[PDB]
Amino acid sequence: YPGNFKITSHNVYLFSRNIYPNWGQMHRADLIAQADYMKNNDVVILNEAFDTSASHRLLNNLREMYPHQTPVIGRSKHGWDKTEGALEDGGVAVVSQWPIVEKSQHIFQRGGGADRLSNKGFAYVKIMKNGKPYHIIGTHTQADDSLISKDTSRAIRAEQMQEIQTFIAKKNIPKDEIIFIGGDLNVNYGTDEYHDMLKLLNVSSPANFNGQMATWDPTTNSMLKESYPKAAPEYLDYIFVENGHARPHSWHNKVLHTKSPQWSVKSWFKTYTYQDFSDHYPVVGFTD
Repeated sequence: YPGNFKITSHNVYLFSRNIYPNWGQMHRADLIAQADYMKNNDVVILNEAFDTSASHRLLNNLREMYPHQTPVIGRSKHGWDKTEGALEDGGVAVVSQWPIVEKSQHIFQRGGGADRLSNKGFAYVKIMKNGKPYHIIGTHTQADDSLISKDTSRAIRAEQMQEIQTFIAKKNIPKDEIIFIGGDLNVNYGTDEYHDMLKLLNVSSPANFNGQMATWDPTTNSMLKESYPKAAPEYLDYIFVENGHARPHSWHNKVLHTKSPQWSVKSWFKTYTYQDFSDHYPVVGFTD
């Protein structure tokens, strides 16, 4: 204990097809669920599963491997043990090959810019694996927005990180049980804000961490080459172990740069062809 526990987190970039109809959402819901990186996990955390149909499709495709699932947060009170804490849901779901004995959602109380149009938050699950409990918080926090200052987006993320810690404190989870916190934290590795995030979530950097990677990379990602070709690569997606609770000897993160099969979309008269599952790369968290 925790043993050979493995979590993959992927911000899958499934925006509303009503607003962004031509980004391959329905097809990528198949490609992602068929990909090797989605196999052999204990738990999978999804982010940006916003589009109603594509997200339903993806979660459905994932049922074979991961039958125990939460709803996407911020849709309604249905399918949750508890709800606490907008054109759109929060885009976060958690799926498991292991039974879920508790699941609740918490919608963030602060938000800024375009993020105010979505019920962003976090999902909490308690799963049982072979007689042993595992606690997983999946989340997707406030982004930097052109129309809000970086001080403002930093403050909002700091408040949202506190929402997570307040929930964990209130939960009174036994210290001999492990808590994971993962998803797109929207804090770039190795910055002052990264330092502070460690304190606010009460976590440490995974072992032998390689930050030279980028989980959001316009220099390599075919979808970002189109939309943000000039932006600097960032490292934004993490899976952490909480420090006040049980820990493995070794906890690691690895960014997976795997390309998807080629896929194409049309907009007006023109064909656009891509080879990525999402604009973010998936991250795998594992004990050594």
